[PDB]
Formats: sequence, structure tokens, C-alpha cells
Amino acid sequence: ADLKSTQAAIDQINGKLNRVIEKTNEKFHQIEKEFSEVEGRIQDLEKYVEDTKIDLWSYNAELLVALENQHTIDLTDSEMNKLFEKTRRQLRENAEEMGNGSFKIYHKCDNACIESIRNGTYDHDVYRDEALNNRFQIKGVELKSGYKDW
Amino acid sequence: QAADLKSTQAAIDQINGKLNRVIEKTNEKFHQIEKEFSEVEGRIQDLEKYVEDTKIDLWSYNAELLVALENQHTIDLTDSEMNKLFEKTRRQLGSFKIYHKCDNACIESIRNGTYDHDVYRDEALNNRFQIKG
Amino acid sequence: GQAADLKSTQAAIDQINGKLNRVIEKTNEKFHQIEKEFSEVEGRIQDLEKYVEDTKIDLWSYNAELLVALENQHTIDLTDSEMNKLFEKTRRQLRENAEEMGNGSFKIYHKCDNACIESIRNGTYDHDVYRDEALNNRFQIKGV
Repeated sequence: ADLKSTQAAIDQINGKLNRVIEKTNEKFHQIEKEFSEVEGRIQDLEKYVEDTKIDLWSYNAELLVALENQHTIDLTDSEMNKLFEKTRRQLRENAEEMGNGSFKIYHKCDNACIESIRNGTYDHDVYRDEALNNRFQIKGVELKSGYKDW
Repeated sequence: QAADLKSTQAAIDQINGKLNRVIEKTNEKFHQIEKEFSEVEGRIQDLEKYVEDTKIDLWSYNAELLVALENQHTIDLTDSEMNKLFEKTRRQLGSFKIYHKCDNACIESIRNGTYDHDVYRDEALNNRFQIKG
Repeated sequence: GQAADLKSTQAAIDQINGKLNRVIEKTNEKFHQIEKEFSEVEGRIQDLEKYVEDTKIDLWSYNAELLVALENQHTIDLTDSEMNKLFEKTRRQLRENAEEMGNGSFKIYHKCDNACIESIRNGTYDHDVYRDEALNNRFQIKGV
């Protein structure tokens, strides 16, 4: 094997290898970034769902109180107390009880979280396919020993 | 010294061969990953729409019960306490029917939708080629 | 001009093969890590969807119960057209999402068990960060 041609078929292969190395290093970091975004969106959405749930339950508690205050219902009646306890159990889960029973609500999904859920997008990289490497020849030279025909 | 051509060509060809299998398998895998990502992102977008529809319909119901009670003169939505409840519903919001952002297909997908989850076929390590010389 | 030295060539070839095999093993491994993370993300979205369904039916069940209490209390008459639409909206949900135990009685079954709930609040994804492979340097086969 000729040295010149041999180190050419070696530099060619190596250059192709180095492109594949550089591109995969790159693509993997993109893929990692995309995952963090998707995962971030899911955590934001989970927060939004919790916030949504708590506000609906807080509302249920507030309606029973408004109706009681105006004497339309009496929360001491058995069936009404049961509904009230249902709301308190769900609120106890969140909020607090600041003694006076009142439940102070705290959102977990801030305005950035809300915006991310509403209009956030994702960095979606598309890999630029790599061209396969052409087959090589490699030139060969004659050993100086033995008969060389005319 | 002096490496035999024939043999050296075989080593180079074994090497280039495996390399091309790697360029090919990774070329494809990355497009599969890109696809699975798009599906995952579509599922999240569809779930967000479902969450919104679920929330809005419950708030629509709250507004509707308030108006029904007022209508039969049980409550007055302008009274301070009642108006606070009424304002919460307005703030969150067919008279009390909001069209769904998550359609039948959207609902089908978030509940039963499957994924194009490609499992990579491990490429074997390339054996050492012993060049004759 | 000159012939390629055997020992140098074998060297240059093993050197390339060594780097390529590192790439093969590392991509093999990374792709499995990527697949595992996809499954986790997908499972989490599925668990969140289930938690939303449970949240939904519990709120609708509450709506239905208040209507019954108000009716029993005679605050509302379910015969009126508007009150009947409210009742239909709550019954509607129970019928689709709960088991009819007879005579308008329903048993609510949750799709998101403990763990599903923990997973949702717990978070955590096996997020692998690839260790960059170094470019391979030029090997000069004895000569030139």
C-alpha cells in the first residue's frame, strides 16, 4: 500500500468521523434542551391545574357562605354541613386555616407560568442528515523484489 | 515494514463500512426523535386545551346557577357578597356555553393516544482488523 | 514514492477504530437514555390527564349534590326549565364518568391513584446530559 494514498483514505475517514462526532455532540444538547422545555411545560401545566382546582373549590365554599349569610340555607342542617365539609377538606389540602377557618389561597403558577402555557413554544431542532462516506481505493506500489514484467 | 495493499484496503473498507452504518442509523434515529418530540408537544398542547375546556365549563355552570337563582328571586347578583361571586365567574369567563377548544380527536388523543416510540437497535462494536503487511 | 509502514498503518487504523467504537457505544447508550426520558415524559402527561379527569368529576359530583340539597330544602324546584338544565349538566357528567349504582346513585372511580398523584407533584425525570466526545486528531502514518 502506497503511503500517500493510504494516509488519504485515513484522513478522509477521520474527517467524516469528526463531522459525525461534532454533529452528534451538538444534536444531543439540542435534544436535552427540548426535553427540559417539554418537562418545564408539563410542570407549569400541573401547577395551573392545581390552581384551577383550588379556585373552583374556594368558590364553592364562598357560595355556601353567601347563601348562609342571607339565610337562604343553614349550614347546620345535615346535608348542608356535608357539602361544607367537602369544600373544607379540599381546601385544607391547600391553603391553610389561619385559625378563623378562613382559607387564604396561594397560586403556584405565576403569570410567566400562565403565559408559557398559553403561548409558549418549543425549540425543535431538525438534524441535517450526514452524507455517507465514499469508498476508497488506496494506491498500491510494487515491492522491489521479484520479476517485473515488460 | 510495508503493509500489503489488499489487506490495508480491507481494513479501510471494514472501517468505512461500519462508519456508514453509524451515519445511517443516527441520521434516521434523529428524525425519529424529532417525530416523537412533535407528538409529545402536540399531546401537551391538546391537554392544555382540555384543561381549559374543563375549567371554563365548570365556571360557566357557576355563572348559570347564579343567574338561575337570581331569576327566581332567591338572590340579587348586585348585592355585595353575591356580586363578588358573580365577578369571580365573569373574571374566569350558548348563554352559558363556550365552544370547546379540544375536539373529539383531541380528547381521544390525550386519553388513548399512543406514540411512535423508536427503540434503537444497538450497533455492534467494530472488531480490530489485523493488517497482514 | 515510499510504501506505507505496516506498524504505523495498523496504529492509524486501530486509532480510528478506537474512536469509532467509542462513538458507537456512546450513541447506543445515549439513545437508550433518550428513549427512557421520552417514556417518562409520556407517562407524566398521561398521569396529569387522569388527575384532570378526577378533578373534573369530583367538582361535578359536588355540583350535583348541592342541587339535591337545595331541592330537598325547597330552595329550588327542579321542574322549572332552567333548574332542569342545571340538573342535566351535573347528571350528564355522572352518567359518563361514574358507575350507576341504581336509582340515580353513583360510585365515582378515580383514574389517578396515589403515585400518579405523587409523580405529578414529585416531578423528576432521568435527564441525561451527554458527555461530549473529543474530536480525533490527525494520525500521520510513518512518512511524509
